[PDB]
Amino acid sequence: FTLIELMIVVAIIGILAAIAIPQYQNYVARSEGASALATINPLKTTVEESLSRGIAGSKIKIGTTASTATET
Amino acid sequence: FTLIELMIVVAIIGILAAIAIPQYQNYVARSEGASALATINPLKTTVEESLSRGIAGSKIKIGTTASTATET
Repeated sequence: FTLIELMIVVAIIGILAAIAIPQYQNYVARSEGASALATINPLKTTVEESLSRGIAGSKIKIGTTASTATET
Repeated sequence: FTLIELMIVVAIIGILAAIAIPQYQNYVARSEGASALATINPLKTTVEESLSRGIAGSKIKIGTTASTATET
């Protein structure tokens, strides 16, 4: 081993240790909103169906408790 | 390529892989019944016509075998 190789390696290390990094927060901030609406939009179909069929409001809830001929 | 971009992509993939899916069986179950009755209701007109014209029952059948002055 010599000093030339070691110095060249040290210089190349510092050279590589200079890559810039741009922002990456707005991407996730927008992806979260693009998914929230896509997930909570389809409920309007069920709401309109329940309001136009015959049953009144209030009884319309969320979860997984089966269904019947009165509550949705 | 760096690790920041890859990790952000992996995180956005998992974020997108979270959209909920509501039920979609009652819609078809109701559409089938809404079509069955709509298809098999009009036969009452022909039944009443055949019973009020003069010909008796029994001879009233279904299919596509033409018609005459006795059978419907």
